[PDB]
Amino acid sequence: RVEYVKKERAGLRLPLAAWVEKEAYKPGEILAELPEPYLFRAEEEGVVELKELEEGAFLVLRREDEPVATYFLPVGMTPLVVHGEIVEKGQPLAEAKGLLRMPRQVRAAQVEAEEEGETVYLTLFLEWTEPKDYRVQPHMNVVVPEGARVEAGDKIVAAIDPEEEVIAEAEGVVHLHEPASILVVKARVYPFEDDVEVSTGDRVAPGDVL
Amino acid sequence: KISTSDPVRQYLHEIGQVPLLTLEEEVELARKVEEGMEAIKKLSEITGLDPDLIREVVRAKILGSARVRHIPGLKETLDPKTVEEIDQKLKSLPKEHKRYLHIAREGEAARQHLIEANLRLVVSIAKKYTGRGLSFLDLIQEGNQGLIRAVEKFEYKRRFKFSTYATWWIRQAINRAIADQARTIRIPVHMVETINKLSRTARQLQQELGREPTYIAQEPVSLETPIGDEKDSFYGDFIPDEHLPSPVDAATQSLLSEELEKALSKLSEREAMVLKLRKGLIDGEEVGAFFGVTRERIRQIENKALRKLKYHE
Repeated sequence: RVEYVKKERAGLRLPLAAWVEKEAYKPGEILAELPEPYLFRAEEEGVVELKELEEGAFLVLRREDEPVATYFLPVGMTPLVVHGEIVEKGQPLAEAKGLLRMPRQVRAAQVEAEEEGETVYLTLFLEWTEPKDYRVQPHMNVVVPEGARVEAGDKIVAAIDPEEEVIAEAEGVVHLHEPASILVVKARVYPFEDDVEVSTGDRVAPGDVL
Repeated sequence: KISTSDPVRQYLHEIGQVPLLTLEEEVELARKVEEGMEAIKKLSEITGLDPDLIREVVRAKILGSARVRHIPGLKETLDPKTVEEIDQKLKSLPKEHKRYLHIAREGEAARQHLIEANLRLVVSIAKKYTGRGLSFLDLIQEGNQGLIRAVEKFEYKRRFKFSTYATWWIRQAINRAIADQARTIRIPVHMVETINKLSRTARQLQQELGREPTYIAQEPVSLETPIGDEKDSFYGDFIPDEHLPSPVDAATQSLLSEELEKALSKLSEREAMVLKLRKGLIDGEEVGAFFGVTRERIRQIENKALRKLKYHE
């Protein structure tokens, strides 16, 4: 599995006086509490677009083709598909329920707040980990361990023919699903990071330089 | 106990612990072997040492400790004191250069895991050479000499697997030695399947024809055998002799050989050598005596050669 943690930056509007923004809030973490209701102006108009999530929903608006609006909806807001651009008349009719979201697989880090009146436009960081898998053949070699990231040229798996080997894409966390069997060796794991060792085969207890 | 089943439960027990997965496990080991192949070559450049010297220091440290001192070109060297000098000069080469070592170790060690797992192949190859002239343990060990001699050569790059690549070399060392150590005399490589081929027409005529018909091979009887009424005599006891000195041997061939080369060189070498070596070097023939002339001129020049050779006018 390759997780390509793609990133974007989207806005939202809150209750001004209600303390509803904390930095100790990570994926699957709280935002805002109990404004009955929300209906305020996210002032823009554009062609309707919506993209799916497990628990979430973006709304992008391309008037012509430029991305005029990018505002994310944490679940607990009642979306409507193709409404709004009557006079740009506060379409973001995302109903503020008594709970909030809390995006479990997408992390909410940075924060920015311009304060006025009833609401604050917030701009943050959005990284959702895309689970995409590959399948290795008998003649394919896993050059990558049980979890590490990767560069755009940082080849992952080598096969017999240079014809379509598993080349590296944009950065992704490398996890492994299906082994062909499992070794249970009674041993001791000793990780190293910086410098070089004594090779496989020799005797140690505790020996010298390990 | 009796050593028929012991080599079997000795083979089939690590071949039962490692019955190679036909692609994953088989191709993994062949790669590491070739991984260790080139890593040793690259270590031979960095250090300035023989490649087979390096492969052999690896072999000694993998098996723990042994006294198996032999190298092509070099027969011996101080083993237990110097292999560790070699292992520590390897501890000095940096991070870039020690990984060749780490791969060279894992590669030759996988070479043994490769072989040790593919010996049930040898069990069923030598099983079709049962009554051939060698005991069944001589056969497997000649078969295990082939599967080892097939590991130097295998190229996993070409996709055909090792289970069918080694059947050839195994059946090549078996048929190597059956032609050697089966009878007392070192028999020709030829006469093996010439004797073996009459033995499979004799059983395809004796099946039916009932006759024993018309138109350098026999089997030794031991020296001690109770003759008579299964009594105490041994058969060497009734052999008196023909003579002791065995003359006209050395004093004859000494004249015989030197007076040959005399006339042999006094006529044209293209003449005299055509038969010197046809009738005298390997075989015989005259359907192909000819290095490139008609079957009629060779008979022409052959006979005419001898005649001026016999008597000169």
